[PDB]
Amino acid sequence: LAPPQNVTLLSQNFSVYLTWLPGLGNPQDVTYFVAYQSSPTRRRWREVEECAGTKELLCSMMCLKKQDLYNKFKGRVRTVSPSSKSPWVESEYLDYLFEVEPAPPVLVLTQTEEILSANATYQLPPCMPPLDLKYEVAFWKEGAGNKTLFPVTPHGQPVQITLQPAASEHHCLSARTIYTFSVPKYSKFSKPTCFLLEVP
Amino acid sequence: SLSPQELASFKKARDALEESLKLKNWSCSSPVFPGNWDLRLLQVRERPVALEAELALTLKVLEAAAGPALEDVLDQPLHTLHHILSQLQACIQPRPRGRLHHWLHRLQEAPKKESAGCLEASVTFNLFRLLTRDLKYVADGNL
Ligand SMILES: *[C@@H]1O[C@H](CO)[C@@H](O[C@@H]2O[C@H](CO)[C@@H](O[C@@H]3O[C@H](CO)[C@@H](O)[C@H](O)[C@@H]3O)[C@H](O)[C@H]2NC(C)=O)[C@H](O)[C@H]1NC(C)=O
Ligand SMILES: *[C@@H]1O[C@H](CO)[C@@H](O)[C@H](O)[C@H]1NC(C)=O
Ligand SMILES: *[C@@H]1O[C@H](CO)[C@@H](O)[C@H](O)[C@H]1NC(C)=O
Repeated sequence: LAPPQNVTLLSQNFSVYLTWLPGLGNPQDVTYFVAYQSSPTRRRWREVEECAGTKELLCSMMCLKKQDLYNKFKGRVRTVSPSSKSPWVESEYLDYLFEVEPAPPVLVLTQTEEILSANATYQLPPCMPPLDLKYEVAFWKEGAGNKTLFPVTPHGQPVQITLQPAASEHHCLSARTIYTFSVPKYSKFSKPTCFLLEVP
Repeated sequence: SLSPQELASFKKARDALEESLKLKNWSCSSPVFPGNWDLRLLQVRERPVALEAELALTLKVLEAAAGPALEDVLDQPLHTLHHILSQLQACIQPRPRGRLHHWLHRLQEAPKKESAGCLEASVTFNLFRLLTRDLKYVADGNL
């Protein structure tokens, strides 16, 4: 059996995944088995239960038992059929704190009088290390040339916007996450949430 | 919190230490940091004490590792560690036993029973969890 190809450990939305491509030899209804390294001070390849014999070309590698996201670790995949097992193919190391890719927040909007508050929230993997997330809110009139950007704000705090009573136009908000460990990582801006402003 | 530059310099040192470990034996007879070590398992009053003990051990091991080959890359990291240790000591106000006593005992014994390679590998791989997780829990209940 031809081993999986282009075996890659990557991060998306705060999580980690292993992906790959089928072996050079291209039999069918072949399955795949996946494993990961545990912590460097108690290392052992462990299998990912849910990916065992998968026919998919990826595997979630987040919040695994005995995983240590504070150090490098690799995943490995092999191709398997009844008629053979391929050799293992390892990924590069992935070092979560320095390579995780943040998702945009989901903004929660409340309004009181002339103050509109836009508050970031996130669905975070339960094992995630406590990252310092901040976010940057963009605000604008639908179709307008320029946008306004509010000061970068810590997860935990809302962004406060003063409304103009008479501006009953369709407006729009969006935000991205800034995650800075040793170098700033920016997520994309979230999909705009839009609404008709009305003060009284 | 720790600035991007402090964190970049820790990473450079952590990677250089990990490299040097590929070329020695660093088996440990017992885990230097107990496998379940986690300040969130301790009472708020106990957390600074645990944090201090791992910090002092970390400093002592990395200083002994800081030979002519590594002294340049370890200089910022040691300076930062000293400063964290001093800030922490300034805030530490001074019959069955629990996890805190057991863990301090394991830390205290490690330098007596284990090889230098073992102590270096153990503080090296514990370093970013110390800096990002343990330091954070303590800074919640600061006193
Ligand atoms: C804006 O949204 C954020 C969430 O993205 C809110 O911050 C979160 O607020 C909740 C409610 O108080 C906090 O929950 C609790 O956490 C504490 C700390 O462990 C715990 O003792 C309680 O049992 C409860 O689980 C949560 O910690 C906090 N998250 C943060 C700050 O990251 C915030 O309240 C919202 N602001 C608004 C609506 O103005
Ligand atoms: C696939 O892997 C091969 C071998 O390393 C490489 O040459 C090629 O650029 C990769 N392409 C994709 C799409 O992964
Ligand atoms: C991102 O991850 C969280 C936590 O696992 C999940 O609940 C959420 O649905 C994810 N969001 C996206 C855009 O897939």
